[PDB]
Amino acid sequence: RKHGREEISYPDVQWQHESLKPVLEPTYGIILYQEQVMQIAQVLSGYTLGGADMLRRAMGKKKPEEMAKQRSVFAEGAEKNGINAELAMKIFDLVEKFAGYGFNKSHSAAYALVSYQTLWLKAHYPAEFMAAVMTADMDNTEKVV
Amino acid sequence: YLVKRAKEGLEERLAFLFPDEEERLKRRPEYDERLETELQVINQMGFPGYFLIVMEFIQWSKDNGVPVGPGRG
Repeated sequence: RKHGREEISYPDVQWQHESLKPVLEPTYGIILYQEQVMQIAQVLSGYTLGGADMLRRAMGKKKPEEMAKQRSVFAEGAEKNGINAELAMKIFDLVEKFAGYGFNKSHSAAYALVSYQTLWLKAHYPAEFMAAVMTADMDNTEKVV
Repeated sequence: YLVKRAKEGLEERLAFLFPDEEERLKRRPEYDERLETELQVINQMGFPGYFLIVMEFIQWSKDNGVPVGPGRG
């Protein structure tokens, strides 16, 4: 979807809504993150921040009763924002599927910033840094090689 | 004390991130509103001592020679 081999949807061909575009823009309409689960409940269905976090938590546990209630609140919440009910529910099914794999973006990002810093350094002054890389694995002959 | 050092810490960041003052004004409201929304939950949950310990600790180790890793949960 990044390189034009498939049409980009926000998030699915059928089950998409244009209000999800600013949330899903950076990932080409793919629901990748814990935080996207929560932004979809904010934007699509008008959740509070704290109720949004409670939905993502309930998606981790995957319990029977749990969902059943939120499933209803999320239906009439979308209805109240004029977004189609069947679309809202069928998107909820996709959110729930991808929530199982969903990684913590904020945790990934804090660390990814440090990767970018080591990347920039290596590109702009990549001798000292390499020396440091060697020091990190100094005792290992195999790694040094 | 927390509210103060956070609003004023945000003022440093804002001038570093958006050193054009015209843009800082137009981009600013979102941050102030987010700041106070978070500030409300932190204070009403009753953790201000905790946040103070940690912020001081983090700052001191930057001033002196302790690089801190990305991790923060």
